[PDB]
Amino acid sequence: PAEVKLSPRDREGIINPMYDCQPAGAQYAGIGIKDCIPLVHGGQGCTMFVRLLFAQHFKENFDVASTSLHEESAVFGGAKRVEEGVLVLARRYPNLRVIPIITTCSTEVIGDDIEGSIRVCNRALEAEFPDRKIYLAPVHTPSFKGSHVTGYAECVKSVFKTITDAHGKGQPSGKLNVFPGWVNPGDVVLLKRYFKEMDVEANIYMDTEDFDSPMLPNKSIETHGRTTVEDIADSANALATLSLARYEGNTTGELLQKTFAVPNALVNTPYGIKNTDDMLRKIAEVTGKEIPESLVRERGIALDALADLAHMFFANKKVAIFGHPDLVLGLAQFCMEVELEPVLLLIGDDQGNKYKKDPRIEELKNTAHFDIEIVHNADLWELEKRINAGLQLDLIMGHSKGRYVAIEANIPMVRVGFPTFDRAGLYRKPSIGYQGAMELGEMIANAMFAHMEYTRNKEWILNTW
Amino acid sequence: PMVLLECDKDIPERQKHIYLKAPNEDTREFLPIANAATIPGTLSERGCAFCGAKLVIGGVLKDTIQMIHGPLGCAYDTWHTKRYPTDNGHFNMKYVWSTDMKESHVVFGGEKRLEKSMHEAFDEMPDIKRMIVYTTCPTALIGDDIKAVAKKVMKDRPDVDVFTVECPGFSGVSQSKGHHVLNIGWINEKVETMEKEITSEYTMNFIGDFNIQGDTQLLQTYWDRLGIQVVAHFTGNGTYDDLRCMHQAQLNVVNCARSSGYIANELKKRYGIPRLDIDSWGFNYMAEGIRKICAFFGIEEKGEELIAEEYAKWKPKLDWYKERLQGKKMAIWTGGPRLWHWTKSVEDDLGVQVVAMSSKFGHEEDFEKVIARGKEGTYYIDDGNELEFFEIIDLVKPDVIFTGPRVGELVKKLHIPYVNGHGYHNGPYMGFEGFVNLARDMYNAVHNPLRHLAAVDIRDKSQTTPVIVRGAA
Amino acid sequence: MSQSHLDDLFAYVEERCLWQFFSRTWDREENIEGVLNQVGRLLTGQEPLRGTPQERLFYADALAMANDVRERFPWASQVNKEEIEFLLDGLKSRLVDVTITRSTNRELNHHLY
Ligand code: CLF
Ligand SMILES: [Mg+2]
Ligand SMILES: [Mg+2]
Repeated sequence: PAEVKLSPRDREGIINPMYDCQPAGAQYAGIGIKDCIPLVHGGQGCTMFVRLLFAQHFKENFDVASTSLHEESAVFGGAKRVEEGVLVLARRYPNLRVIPIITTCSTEVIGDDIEGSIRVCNRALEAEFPDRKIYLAPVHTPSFKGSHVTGYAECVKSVFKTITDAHGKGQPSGKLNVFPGWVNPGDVVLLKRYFKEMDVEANIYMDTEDFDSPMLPNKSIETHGRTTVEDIADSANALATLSLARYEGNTTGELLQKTFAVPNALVNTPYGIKNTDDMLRKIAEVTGKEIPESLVRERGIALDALADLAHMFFANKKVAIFGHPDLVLGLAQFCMEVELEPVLLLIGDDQGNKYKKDPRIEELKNTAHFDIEIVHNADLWELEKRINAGLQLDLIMGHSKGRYVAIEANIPMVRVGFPTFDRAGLYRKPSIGYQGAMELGEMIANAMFAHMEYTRNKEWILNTW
Repeated sequence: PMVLLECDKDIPERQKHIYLKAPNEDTREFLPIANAATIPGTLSERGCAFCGAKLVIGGVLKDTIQMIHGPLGCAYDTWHTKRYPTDNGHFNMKYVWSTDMKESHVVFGGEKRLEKSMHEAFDEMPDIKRMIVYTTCPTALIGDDIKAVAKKVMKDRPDVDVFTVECPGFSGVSQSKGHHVLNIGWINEKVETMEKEITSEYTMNFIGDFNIQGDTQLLQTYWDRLGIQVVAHFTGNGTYDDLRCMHQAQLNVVNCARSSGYIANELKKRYGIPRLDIDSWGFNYMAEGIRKICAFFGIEEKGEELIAEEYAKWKPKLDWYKERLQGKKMAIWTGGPRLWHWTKSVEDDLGVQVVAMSSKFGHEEDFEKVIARGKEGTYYIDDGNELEFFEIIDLVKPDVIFTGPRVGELVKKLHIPYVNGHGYHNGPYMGFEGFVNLARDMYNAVHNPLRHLAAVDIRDKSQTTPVIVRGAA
Repeated sequence: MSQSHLDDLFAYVEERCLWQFFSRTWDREENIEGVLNQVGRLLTGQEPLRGTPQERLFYADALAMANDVRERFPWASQVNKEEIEFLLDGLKSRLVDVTITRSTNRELNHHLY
């Protein structure tokens, strides 16, 4: 009677949305590019609220501009707001190189011709700044489909199309392209170490390491993406693409395969031990480079740590997970490796027809010994309502906008994915890879341990485990 | 004079928005343009009209569904971002609602989607019987008639009451338009649609206070001590139905004249309720305000007992901070009113010199007030943008900036500390105790070892790492 | 001297008071007249008007100003009743000039609130 079931939310409305809309994800893609300021064509909230969201997750400012759509543009069209916004950016930011022009619900409904505005602005910019090149990428992100997950993927693809259209194929680079998806700076730091230890040259798109920027004696601001125009252009010349996230950049790997014959390898997102193992085996396959002893050791240190926890504290404990689809499916697999039982998986957008085909579903169907409900098109009320109706959970894993569900239900909660604003430093802590699996397992245990103390639930047992 | 900053040489229209107050000027010749269109591409701090209606005003209420008719982003974006507690477990902060508009609703209309969402929300939370519905950009563009849908829902569900606001983000130029549409709709439709028991000889509404970190609950300890019944708070720690009773008050006390002056003005026009403007931030300001309220009611002695007690309790701490904050330079980059509520109160009560101020969305009215109260040599900026903020820092070298968290995290890189001028650090900030809380946070922000440590380059052989000695009131 | 006294009163009102900065011309005019008539009564020992709610509110605003003027300005306890009246008439005129006649606030005459 052992069943993994997919079902949609049964309400038309949303209470407590899991994700933001497409333009927010497009903004996130863009802020990882060096010398990039996205221009969000729509009303002002579509920009300012998302800059706040990034400040909540990262505790940093990122630069994004608005076209400031007002009432006259709503009657007559907003092309002149785009055109003005591009020139005002170029004139006031002399080092600016890349402007993704991101549409919103408003500017999709009114049908402004973004590509026509880009032709105008390219002519204007070439005349006014003869020795400068600014890349204007059209990013179509209506908010009434998909989510910030889809918007991220669309923006990455559009930027890559724009820049590679301009530079084409050159000399082979010998490098990998790597699209990790929507991950933290700590995940990027871990991936760079893995490629360094394996002696594999790679560009990570986007390289967000420096989002965790120092406060320096010289008062310098370093809070920027590290991925340059040149890095993106060089993607045409790669040996191969490693795509870690089906829903967060694999479509750019495919585009590069179609356009430039760079072979794309999509692998399971590397949450947990097996998925990391399989990622490293694919890297070895495509590069001919051996997996180093250092990664066998990091793997062994992670397993050693998780073995102190799994049968003692985790076995038979029931977990609900919410977040981006690649993260939810990957964390469900990690959970199983450590004897946790992920009985409720919530994925927050309208992409169910794709999720039903995800091979990780089948990997769960063939392995779980407990029923799993996967709710797609879910909101966070879908979690709260199930708890109120009697679902017994030992743990929630998800982002901070679900915090009150866990607090009020008195269920321990580990903060994963985006945004994680209600704890300190999580953006710096890997979640992927072997060290990430270890860090996740130890967050889970430490959340359970604190819960045992606050609730006086066998709190004396934390001595000789 | 009016100022053309170097970063605005290619947008020189910005000079009419920036005033540097100089000796002997007739300030009537130098009033910034305000409440005009934004320049695209500037990194203006402005938000949208929907924000001003739902996030700022309507969403403060403790017992009301906030139904955002539009795609899900407008809902996501106004959830987990405000600090307005309630006395019912923070219902207002725990939830947000969307009609989850999809492409088919753009094509065919969203009215049935809204109607279904509204019934679902009432079904999911059977204890909640009040709702505000807001339009957003695309639902305005497709012409959904949310007032007509709300009328049908109320007919079908006679135990609910629904209010509607037409506030797409492209309306107006900023949050301000949302304030106006909400205020006028509420007084036109919902005031005097029920009544409550009057339990005091002295009754008032408190208009334009949104309970940031408990401000409203702190002020309520004053009204309870004075024996004044507050018919309605607009909208801090408020209820939908209290707001229906606003016509019953004898007096309207206004703090936020920008967001909420509209409804005070209409209550005076329609019901004869006088409008009293106060400053509920600032120590000596709070005393003036209590004295005015008590003079209106004829309870002067009770006012002087409360003031005396509050001064005995809090003035020694306030003066401790003044000794240490005297001469520090402050910038205030917020919505608008806090500029004119704070510039002279920090000067009087803390000795702090406000050297630069920027208003996201203030009107010319707000600039009249701030320039009247503010110092010579100070910059007064309407609709400031990020590059201007950097240039202003270079001109005035503030010791502390009161602004939102994102800007605070930016200026941290320049070793300038911030206090959250919107949601506070450790509030409340209104009232006598509140101004001490504000002073404490300013003191701990500036006299902070980390700021000194950041300046040391450990590679410089010539440099040592200092220790600083701090204090506490 | 009479112009110094008026300059003192005007600088006090500008930096302290809010009632001259209401949303519309007609409200500024009402408040300037109403508050300052009460101030004149209070500074000359006359019985304040406290009948109607509006009168009671002008009294409340005026009391703050009268008390502050007596505390700040020694001259305000030395000049006679007619001199106080003349100063307050001059102050009304100045306040109308700067808050209405020469204000560039473009909302002041909008018929709707
Ligand atoms: S200016 Fe304001 S916040 Fe912007 S849309 Fe308009 S009412 Fe709303 Fe909404 S769903 Fe996302 S965030 Fe926008 S693109 Fe539309
Ligand atoms: Mg060990
Ligand atoms: Mg003055």
